[PDB]
Amino acid sequence: RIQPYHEFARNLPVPTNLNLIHLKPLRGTGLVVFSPSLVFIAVDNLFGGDGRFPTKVEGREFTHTEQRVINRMLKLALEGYSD
Amino acid sequence: SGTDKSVILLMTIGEDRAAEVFKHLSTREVQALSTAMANVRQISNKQLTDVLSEFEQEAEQFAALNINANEYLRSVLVKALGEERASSLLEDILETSGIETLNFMEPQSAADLIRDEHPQIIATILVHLKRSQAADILALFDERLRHDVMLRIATFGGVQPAALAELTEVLNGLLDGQNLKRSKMGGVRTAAEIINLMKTQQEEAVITAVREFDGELAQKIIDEMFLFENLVDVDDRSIQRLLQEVDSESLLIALKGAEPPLREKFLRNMSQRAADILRDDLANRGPVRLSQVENEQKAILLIVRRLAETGEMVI
Amino acid sequence: SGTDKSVILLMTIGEDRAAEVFKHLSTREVQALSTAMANVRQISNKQLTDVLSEFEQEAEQFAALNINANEYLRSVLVKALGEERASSLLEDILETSGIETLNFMEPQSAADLIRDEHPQIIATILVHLKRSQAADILALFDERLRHDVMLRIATFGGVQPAALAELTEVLNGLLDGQNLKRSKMGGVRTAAEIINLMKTQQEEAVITAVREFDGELAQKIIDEMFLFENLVDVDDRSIQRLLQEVDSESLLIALKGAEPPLREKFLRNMSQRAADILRDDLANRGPVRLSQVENEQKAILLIVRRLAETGEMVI
Amino acid sequence: MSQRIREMSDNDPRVVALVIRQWMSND
Repeated sequence: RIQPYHEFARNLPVPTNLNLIHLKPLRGTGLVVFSPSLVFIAVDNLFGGDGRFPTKVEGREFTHTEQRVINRMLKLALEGYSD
Repeated sequence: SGTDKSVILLMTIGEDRAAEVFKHLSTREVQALSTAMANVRQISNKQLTDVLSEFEQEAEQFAALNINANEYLRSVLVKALGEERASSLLEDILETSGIETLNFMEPQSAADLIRDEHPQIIATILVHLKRSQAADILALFDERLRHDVMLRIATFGGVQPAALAELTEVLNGLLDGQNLKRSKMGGVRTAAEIINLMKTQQEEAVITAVREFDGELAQKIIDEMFLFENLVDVDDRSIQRLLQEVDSESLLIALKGAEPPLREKFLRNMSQRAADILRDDLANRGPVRLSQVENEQKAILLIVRRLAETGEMVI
Repeated sequence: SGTDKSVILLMTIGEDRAAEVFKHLSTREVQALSTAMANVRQISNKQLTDVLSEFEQEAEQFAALNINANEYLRSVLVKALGEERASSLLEDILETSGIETLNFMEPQSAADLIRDEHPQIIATILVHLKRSQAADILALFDERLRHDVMLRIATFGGVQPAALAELTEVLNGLLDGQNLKRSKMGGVRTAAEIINLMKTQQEEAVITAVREFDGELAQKIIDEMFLFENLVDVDDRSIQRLLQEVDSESLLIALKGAEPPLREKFLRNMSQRAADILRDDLANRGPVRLSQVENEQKAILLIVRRLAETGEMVI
Repeated sequence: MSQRIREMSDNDPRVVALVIRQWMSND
């Protein structure tokens, strides 16, 4: 998709996990967007949840454990995209 | 090695003896010995004899006349400085993983701490926590969160070791200055003691204000202020008036549940024939449940309060 | 060599003795000895005598009084720290080819892993896997894939060694961080224990929500919460009410299947003549199948729940 | 296998536990 920055911003659910990355040697700052649903699914899977229970809307800041889950996903995503 | 000698000793003393010894050993030592035991294939006669000789030589030294240090210390402290000081000193003497640390914390604080987490994480922590502590924590949660946690616990399938380690590290990071958490100083009972030390007019004001507030703890303090065992310090005429105002069966049950000094005081306050009949009925009857005795004592204390308010009894 | 001496010993001890020894030897050792045995053509008297002398000299040293390490360790750990801690420690002590590694994995994970493969490869792996593990894996597959695998297994003609090696290498490559796979922490039973520790009003809310959800595990927890063996901790009046509300035959069967303490408690709660008749009927009858006893106990527990809900019984 | 085995079996389990702990520490 090609669109102005504001159009992309307005479609992002609040709150959302936004990670800043740099594609060296090119100048700028890239973004990796993870939806809260994906983070909740990953947390549920990593802690033995079977996924039967539907996710509930929270609109809350991610916990530090969820932050570490997001970082674990982010490292693999970064390696994959770099490759 | 010493571990191998201990393993041989445990094998050769019998299953019951080794099981009894493991009850006196820590988890790490039991695990290490069991791991060593499962790898044992042969124990030669020379090794067996050397192990027996070394164990007997060690036991000749001790021969330590092992004493239950906790129980003996508790009894000594109780008989020396009363129950309160003994319990305080034991608590001082008695006083880790993040989950284990949370088990050593106050229910509301831990509940609010894990409340800011994913419900599956909450359920996993509660499963890893103590059952009583988890039940206390869950009682403080909202209905929706409580139901979600109960549903998740009913479908718990285990957690990866890496996720467990990360959760433990996060819980350790979230810890605060929990050293010497909480403190047993007083409250309610101390308030009742202070009220008992304040004037008659002041205790009138006290009845007034306590009735005025929540009312529930007011009645709790009504019960708390003065006890049945304190009847021994009352004058004889008041005890006789209580005998007049108390049914024979209730008085008999209360004396059965009370101490011999109070029972003898009540019997002295009674007439000779009535006291003899009461003693005969006590002997011919059987044991009474604690709840019934407590209820009869509560009724007798209500009668005591009624008589004291009217001025017929001095407390 | 020592292998030749062992082969001579096995030949000269008899077929039964050598077979018993092979039961205590690993697969590699048995294979090596059998390969050496088949190439034996002559065993001279001098060689036989030297082998006998060397074996007797070795057996003089041990003479090790061999003990069943696994069984003895299990018994010691059980009698020391209960069944749960003993089982956990045994699992810790107990804890390879790609196919062998897959046999040590969870059914769904292995099923989804091999699902992304050619059906003939799936059938070959399942044949090489354990029968129980393969059956668990096949139950999770779709109907079409399951039928195709069953058809292919019925016409399996063997695989080339090179193809087997390549399949094993691919399976090894596909492996993930499977170390310490899965973990036994709790669930359902732990949820029931937590519910039992939550208030009466809270357990009312619990009945509500559990009925509200799937309903099936709700009834499973209904059964799980409180057990028949827990009737020993109930007061005598409730036991007598249960006797009133339970048929004589069902009570007799349940007491037969229960522990002597619970049986004696029930007999004490019964009248003397009725208890004597119950004992006489128990003695004069014969063994009862476990299923019938369990069904009668389930009926008695349903009666217990009915009485407790009405308030006639306190649990 | 004299009466020494029986005497050791009759010893207090706490003594055996202390001896085992001492041996493990000396390891």
